[PDB]
Amino acid sequence: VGSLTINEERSEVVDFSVPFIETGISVMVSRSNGTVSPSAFLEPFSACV
Amino acid sequence: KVFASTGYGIAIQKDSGWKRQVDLAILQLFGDGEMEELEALWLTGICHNEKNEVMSSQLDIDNMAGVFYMLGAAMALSLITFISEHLFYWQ
Amino acid sequence: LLWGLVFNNSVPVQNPKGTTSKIMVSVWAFFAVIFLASYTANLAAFMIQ
Amino acid sequence: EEAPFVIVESVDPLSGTCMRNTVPCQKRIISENKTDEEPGYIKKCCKGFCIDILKKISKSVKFTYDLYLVTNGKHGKKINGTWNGMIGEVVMKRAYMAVGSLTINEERSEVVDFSVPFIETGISVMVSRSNGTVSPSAFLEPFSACVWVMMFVMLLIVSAVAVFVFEYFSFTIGKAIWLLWGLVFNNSVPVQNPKGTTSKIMVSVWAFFAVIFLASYTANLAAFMIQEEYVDQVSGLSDKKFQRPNDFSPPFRFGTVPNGSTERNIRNNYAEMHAYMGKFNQRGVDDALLSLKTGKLDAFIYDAAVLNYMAGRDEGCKLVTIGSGKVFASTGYGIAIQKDSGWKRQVDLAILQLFGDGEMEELEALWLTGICHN
Amino acid sequence: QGLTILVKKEIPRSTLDSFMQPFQSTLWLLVGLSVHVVAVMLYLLDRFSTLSSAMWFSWGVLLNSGIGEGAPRSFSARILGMVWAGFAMIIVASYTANLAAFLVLDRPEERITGINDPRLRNPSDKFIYATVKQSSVDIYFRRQVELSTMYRHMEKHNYESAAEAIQAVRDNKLHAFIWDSAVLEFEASQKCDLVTTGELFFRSGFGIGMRKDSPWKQQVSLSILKSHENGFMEDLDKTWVRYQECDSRSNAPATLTCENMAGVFMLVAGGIVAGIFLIFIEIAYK
Amino acid sequence: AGFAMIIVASYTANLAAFLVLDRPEERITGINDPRLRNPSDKFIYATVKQSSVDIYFRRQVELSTMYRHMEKHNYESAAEAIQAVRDNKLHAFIWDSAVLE
Amino acid sequence: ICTGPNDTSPGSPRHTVPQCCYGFCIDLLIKLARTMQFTYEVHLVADGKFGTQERVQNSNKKEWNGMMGELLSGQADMIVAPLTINNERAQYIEFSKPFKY
Ligand SMILES: *[C@@H]1O[C@H](CO)[C@@H](O[C@@H]2O[C@H](CO)[C@@H](O)[C@H](O)[C@H]2NC(C)=O)[C@H](O)[C@H]1NC(C)=O
Ligand SMILES: *[C@@H]1O[C@H](CO)[C@@H](O)[C@H](O)[C@H]1NC(C)=O
Ligand SMILES: *[C@@H]1O[C@H](CO)[C@@H](O)[C@H](O)[C@H]1NC(C)=O
Ligand SMILES: *[C@@H]1O[C@H](CO)[C@@H](O)[C@H](O)[C@H]1NC(C)=O
Repeated sequence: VGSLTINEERSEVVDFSVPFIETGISVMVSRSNGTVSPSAFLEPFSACV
Repeated sequence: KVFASTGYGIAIQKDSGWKRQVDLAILQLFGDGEMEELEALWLTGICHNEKNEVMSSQLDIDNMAGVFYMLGAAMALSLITFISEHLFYWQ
Repeated sequence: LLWGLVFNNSVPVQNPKGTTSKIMVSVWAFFAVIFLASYTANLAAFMIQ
Repeated sequence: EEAPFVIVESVDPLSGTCMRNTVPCQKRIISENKTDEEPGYIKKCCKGFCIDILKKISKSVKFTYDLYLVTNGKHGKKINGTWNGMIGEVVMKRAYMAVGSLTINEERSEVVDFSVPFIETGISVMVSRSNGTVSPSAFLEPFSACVWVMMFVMLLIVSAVAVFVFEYFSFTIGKAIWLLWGLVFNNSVPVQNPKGTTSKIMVSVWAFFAVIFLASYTANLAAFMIQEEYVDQVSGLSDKKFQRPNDFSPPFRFGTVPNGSTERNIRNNYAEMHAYMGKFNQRGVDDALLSLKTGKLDAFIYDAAVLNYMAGRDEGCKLVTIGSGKVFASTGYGIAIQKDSGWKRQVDLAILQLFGDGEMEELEALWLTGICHN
Repeated sequence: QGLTILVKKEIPRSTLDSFMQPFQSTLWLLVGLSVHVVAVMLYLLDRFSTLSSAMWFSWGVLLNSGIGEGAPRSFSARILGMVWAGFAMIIVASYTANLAAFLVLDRPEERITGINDPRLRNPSDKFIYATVKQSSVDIYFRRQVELSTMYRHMEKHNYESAAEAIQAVRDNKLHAFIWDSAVLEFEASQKCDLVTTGELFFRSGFGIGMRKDSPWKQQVSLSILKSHENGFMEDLDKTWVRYQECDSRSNAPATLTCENMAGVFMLVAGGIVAGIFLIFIEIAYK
Repeated sequence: AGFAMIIVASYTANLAAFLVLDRPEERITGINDPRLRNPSDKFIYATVKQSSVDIYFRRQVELSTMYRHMEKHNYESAAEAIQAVRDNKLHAFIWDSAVLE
Repeated sequence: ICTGPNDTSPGSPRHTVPQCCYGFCIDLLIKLARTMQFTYEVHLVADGKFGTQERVQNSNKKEWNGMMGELLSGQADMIVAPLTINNERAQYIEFSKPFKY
């Protein structure tokens, strides 16, 4: 027990139970700042005005 | 955005007539919501929130770039107009 | 003139004499104030979400 | 049968069935006079909050019990040196000990005994929620005074500079102040313009100050117009509003409930006010509730915990408690015991034991909570 | 009453002298150039189809005032200046907007906690949180074994008395102290740096303590209960418990007085001094 | 003139306040929302009969007050339920994600 | 192709009309087939309910309506659909590893 991701290569030399919890491959990245649209000024109106 | 998606698990050497028992057991557990409490007791933390907003500032950025572009548009259109006076220098 | 009025009339311009036009341009400027104020409010909106 | 403590309900008509959580709860007295009226055993089953704590106790002190509802009176205000109500049903030794909801107080506390209390409580007030308590001084808010005076002196000094520079470069105070002020204030005003490059530069850069100033100010005002405070109006029974009832307004309406404990308190500290209240009795709770929704009733005075419940469970997520729970006539609920059972001690130590293990967290968080809790 | 926590609050970064705040001074210079840019483009468009004035004209258009009497003589500059003014409005608006955004939206503060904050279930270095030895708090902890990891982790710092603990948290020696309300709240209302936190635990109450059954024990009980109706008890509070208040709330928007506008007030005076000798040299050109 | 400025400012401010601050909305819930622990009239919340959802409920007796209170409305199939909640016949439907989302 | 019922209501012509089925799982099935060398013929279930374990006959027996019924009685031999996992179901059936958490 502990933590063993399931996958093919493993899954034929031993067996496996039913899984606990979702998981998989993902990504982490530091957090930037101020993602304000470069079109902020044109934002608050349609054209019809 | 988990994408290569699977689960954790529990290893068992081949073909122990147990395997079935472990299986039915853990499922039984999922029944009674205990994998709520365990989850909420260890795998949680502060900062759990969807979105927020921070006081950005000091914008020498692509926005004002677009604005200045709308500006220079003026010089463009102006020069376009300019020559038109030459046209009536002939009429 | 009228454009300038809409836009926080920095600009200088000669003024139309005669009560008719006087009234007209005045009420126009009334439109101007509302317009500008609204617009600023909306921009202040977007700069929070 | 008080609302969120001792809920009652009838069995599924199948087989006396109910919902294993509850316990049998017959009110084996049926009120009737035309026939002999042998006390009819109409089995029902109750559940709630108080009940659970009853159950846990009983298990931990190893006894058994049945329940037995009540008929005449509800909480027994004594009358003619006589106790009706459940206090009755325990003083005349027809029923051994009472639970449910009984505020503690002197008059009671000498005819029976009492346990250690569960949960804070007492007398408090409910009142519908107004709107827009924005300060009548909002406009003057976003500045101190020092801004304005610093402005003034800047005015004077720059005006003097206009005098000192305008006379020698290449009609000043009669106007210059006027001009500059106007400039500060979104210069609607018309005014003659100072010719000469010196003053030109000066006034220009001054206006630069102007723009910043105005913009800032507006921002700050927009700030304050987002953090209101909804300061409630009545502020505790000591308020004279609750003392000069017909005097200093179109009079209020101090709804109450008779027969209770609270009433028994009021009529011992402000009999004058009790008089004016007398003509607004609201039987039951929901009566007053609705009457409070629709203007018939102005503000309401009653036990606390029942209110801190009925609040957080009303669709319009606003009713309110007046001072964010300014419980003032303060005591606890409890458990009645007829005099001097050598038990009393056991019950006591038991409930305290319970407070130990935080179960009066879970019970609390399972019943006495609601949405709109903010 | 019951138990709560307390912990030193951090003072908000409401910056006043930050006047140039929303603009990343780079951009300001960008403006300072673009202005003359369009100015010269103007008088150029003038001379072909008023060459020092247009400078005045533009700077006016930006600063809403100070007007000369220039104008467009051409047709081109007409459109030029029109859109120029448009630009101007856009600036000043945007500036206001972002100033507002900064001023109203505060930091996301996380000192807030509860009791189930994991940050108090799995301690680390950075969370020593003691209490008063031999005190009822202790008894509540140890006999709730499910909390044991807390319990033992705290035992290595437990203090001796109130004043000890409070004076401690004044100086960040610890991070969190955990005690009962009708002391902490009075504290946070009198002293002015400390603040309570989320909800309670231990709905207990204080109380007069007797021996085993000295008779008039029973007597005294009655009296207390009476006092809770003549308000006499209720009276004593204002006399002792809720009289001193540091106005205290959420992070409230705060009026500004002079820590900011001085930030440009000074600029004012500067525009003054320069002027004078410019005057001299102006005469020089003369 | 001072007065004038005060007006126009204030007006802008309150327009902003209105435009940005929205209603406090309470449709949001969880699973422990008491409003799903002590039903009333105004909360019928069904599911699909003979469906795994059912099995999860009944065998968790601590939820029984929910369970039985729901049994009197349980529907027949997805389309039934969805087309139902289109028209406020019920208030809340409770099912699995990779269909609802 | 997909042989199914016109079971718009109890008492229908029950005419087992052929229709055509398609989408996600069908795609999955096809991939499996073309990698697993067999043939197949789908057809919708009798009733429409997934399946649970209920006593019937007013005797001591409990059977499954629903899909799993036609899995055990032989009418079928593999279920491909949005079928949940559980406990009871895992008593009488085997489960491949999951394929969408
Ligand atoms: C206490 O509740 C009783 C309800 O039992 C109310 O009292 C009166 O109620 C009795 C009971 O039927 C009637 O016989 C009397 O005619 C009622 N009016 C009187 C006594 O004036 C009332 O809500 C409370 N009791 C009192 C005395 O106000
Ligand atoms: C965001 O701000 C931080 C500090 O406020 C600093 O690292 C830099 O300005 C920005 N960094 C990133 C990664 O966006
Ligand atoms: C009390 O009741 C008795 C009869 O039981 C009656 O004679 C007496 O007048 C009553 N007095 C009061 C004050 O209720
Ligand atoms: C508050 O608003 C409501 C409806 O929005 C209405 O009753 C009235 O305008 C105000 N009432 C009170 C009690 O403030």
